[PDB]
Amino acid sequence: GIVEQCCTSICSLYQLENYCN
Amino acid sequence: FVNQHLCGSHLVEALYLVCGERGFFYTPKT
Repeated sequence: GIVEQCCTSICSLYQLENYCN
Repeated sequence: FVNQHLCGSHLVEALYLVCGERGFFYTPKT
């Protein structure tokens, strides 16, 4: 989930936008 | 701001700025 993708590895806009409504 | 390790409030704030009026969901336990 978001922690694995953005906290323990380097985040990206692409992945952040997967969590927008 | 996006292209780094983002944890806790730092991640919430990034989601807030990126997602804007759409809002977002923050689910740290998946």
